[PDB]
Amino acid sequence: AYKLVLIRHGESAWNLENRFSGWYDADLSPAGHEEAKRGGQALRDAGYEFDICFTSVQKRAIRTLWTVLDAIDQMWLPVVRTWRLNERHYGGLTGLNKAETAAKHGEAQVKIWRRSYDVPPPPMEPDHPFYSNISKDRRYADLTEDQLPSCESLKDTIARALPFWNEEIVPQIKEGKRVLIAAHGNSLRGIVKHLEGLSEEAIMELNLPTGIPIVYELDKNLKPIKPMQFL
Amino acid sequence: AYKLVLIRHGESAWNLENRFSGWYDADLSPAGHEEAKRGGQALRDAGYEFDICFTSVQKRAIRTLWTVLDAIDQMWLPVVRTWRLNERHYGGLTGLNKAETAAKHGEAQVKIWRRSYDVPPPPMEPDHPFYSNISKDRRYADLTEDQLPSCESLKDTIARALPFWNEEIVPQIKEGKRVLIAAHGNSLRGIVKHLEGLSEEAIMELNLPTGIPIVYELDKNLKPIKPMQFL
Ligand SMILES: *S(=O)(=O)c1cccc(S(=O)(=O)Nc2cc(C3=CCCC3)ccc2C(=O)OC)c1
Ligand SMILES: *S(=O)(=O)c1cccc(S(=O)(=O)Nc2cc(C3=CCCC3)ccc2C(=O)OC)c1
Ligand SMILES: [Cl-]
Repeated sequence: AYKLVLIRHGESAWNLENRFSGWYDADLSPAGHEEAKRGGQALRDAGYEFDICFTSVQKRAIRTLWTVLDAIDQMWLPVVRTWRLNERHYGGLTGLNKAETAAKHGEAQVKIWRRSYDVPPPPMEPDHPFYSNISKDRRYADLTEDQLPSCESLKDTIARALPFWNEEIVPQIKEGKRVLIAAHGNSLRGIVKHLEGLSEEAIMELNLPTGIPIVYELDKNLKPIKPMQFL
Repeated sequence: AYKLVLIRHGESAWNLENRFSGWYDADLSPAGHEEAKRGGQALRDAGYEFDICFTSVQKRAIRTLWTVLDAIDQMWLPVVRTWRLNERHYGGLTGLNKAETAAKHGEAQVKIWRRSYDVPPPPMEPDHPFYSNISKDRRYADLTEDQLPSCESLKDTIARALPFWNEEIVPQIKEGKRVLIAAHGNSLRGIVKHLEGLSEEAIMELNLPTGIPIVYELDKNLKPIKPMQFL
């Protein structure tokens, strides 16, 4: 029955500095752009077609989608952007590199934050160097005070992604529309967890490849009939 | 006063081949892409901010928009695509150059089609080389038999563009959303004609520059308080 394709964007400008990006609107790096080109070419070679695309409000996912649509000659497709598909919000860690994070927060907290499904990093406070840049960005002006995160656990990220999946994407799939979702590793983890009924342990061990189309075949109940395949 | 900005795309691949494009989905030329970059930088330098963008389903306009959004750091804006902002459908002239057009159709008809507001070019028939490429493109699959043009006069083009202006663009302007329209000379002519109440001869004498932001200041009735100005 249904065919669904996911793609995770590749490397960003702040990956080049080993800095936590989260909601900071870092562009794709040159390598990340190349990855998006390769994924688009793989979809082209296999003859994939879509009817609607979903992405975040972060340019590294948007640019990945743009690159894929260019490659498959489907630049005319409707595109829907939502903050709900944004990368996980890395709170006060935003902008820090690994050494600054270890020095400021210590080895024990970092290990907990890294391995935990439901413990968030510290909040991004108003004196944070990127607070004005992110929390006062006008693209989030329509979020409620409670919807705008100061930080997110993976559980938090999944919890604000799945309402968009249920309310906006699932109805498209059930109408037979061929959906492409270009987003971020942690927002895509929420969709995979829901589709496959994966455990918290399993989803935290799932590292979706970047720039590689992830293909699902779904039955009438949107249940996968086979494991995810990589193009 | 509301601020509305229009931009017309620049040179296409088929401009360099001196071929009538119409609904053929020709990409920008490199020079047309650079034009869009300069228009984007002019908007950047003037500090322009938008809230929603409209474009056609033709990549030469979509790419112009993409380039402007990149230049002004507003890739996160919602984008709506519609066939109703497409270039005029040049019918059977699609793909021909000036000499082939004159030979097949004669100087008298060419003069009429070029200076006329309401006489369409010949229809694109099912044996036309680009018939399947345009008329059976699935991006138009939702148009009714009656809506799918085989050709368009300027009057026809304006007649299917202004319903989109009223259906989707006017409601945004009324809510105070700052609109950017990236489209084609003849579909933008429909908006200019409507806004300033120009005659058929005036709109046909008006040549909108490519790559130059065109700025309207509109009163509460969406009526221009002064004529369009170039940035
Ligand atoms: S996230 O998926 O967008 C992201 C960004 C940057 C690095 C990583 S990592 O590969 O998982 N390494 C890592 C993650 C963390 C986390 C704290 C909050 C949640 C995740 C801490 C430390 C490290 C690291 O590698 O230590 C040196 C994931
Ligand atoms: S149109 O605005 O997209 C377009 C494309 C290419 C060339 C022109 S032109 O400069 O106006 N010359 C031209 C136009 C036409 C038309 C037939 C249908 C509507 C317009 C016919 C002939 C010529 C030409 O210059 O013949 C010498 C516009
Ligand atoms: Cl877009």
